[PDB]
Amino acid sequence: SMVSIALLREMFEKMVVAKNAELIGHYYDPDFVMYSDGLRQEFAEFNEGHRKIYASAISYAIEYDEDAWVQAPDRVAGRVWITTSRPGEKPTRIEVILIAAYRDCRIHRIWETTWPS
Amino acid sequence: QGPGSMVSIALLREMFEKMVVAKNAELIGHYYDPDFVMYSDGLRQEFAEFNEGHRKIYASAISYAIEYDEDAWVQAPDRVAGRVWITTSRPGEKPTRIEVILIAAYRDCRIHRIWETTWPS
Ligand code: NA
Repeated sequence: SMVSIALLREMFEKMVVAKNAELIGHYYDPDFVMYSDGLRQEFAEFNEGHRKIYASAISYAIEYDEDAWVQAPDRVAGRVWITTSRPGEKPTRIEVILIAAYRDCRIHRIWETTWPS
Repeated sequence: QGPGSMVSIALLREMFEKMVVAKNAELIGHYYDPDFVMYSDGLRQEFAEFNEGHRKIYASAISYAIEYDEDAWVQAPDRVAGRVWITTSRPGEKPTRIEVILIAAYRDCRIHRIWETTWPS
């Protein structure tokens, strides 16, 4: 496989599912910018926002549409379902189509849209 | 690998320009395979419905404009991902701008699958 897809999947497992905010600076470049559903967020705000939510009672599960992966040098696109659970609530499933571009094996840009928003 | 396997960005752009912006329904079967399926914001649509629906809308007063995020492309053999904005206008209505992130898988230079999500929905 290509390096980018493997790193993206590792980030989703070890950072997101594990809610490990100490790995944000491991997987994401200091100049990272996220574009998501009309919002633009640079590294510092992405980092602080994820530190706060990972400290909450939420939990995450992640799965992928294997048929949708696109992989190229320093780039990957995929179709991801993120299922979020909170104590006392029904889980909610969000579909994300995302493009990730890497610099020196860290995520430098993500562009994503989600359904529902 | 055939020549078309490495030019999916160019093929997708040509489809947006000559099929969508030009509203040319005769090119639907040229750019899309008969077993094409679209997934868009949770809806699945097959070729027959995609074709008939676009034949009807292209005969209407709608117009389309396309903007590309030229920094967001991913290109691999028989595959492309990108980020575009589609703005649609109708007489007497404010234009509507939709961001689309899409993945297209090709087979023999025709689109076989699209998976996309949009903002707003
Ligand atoms: Na074009």
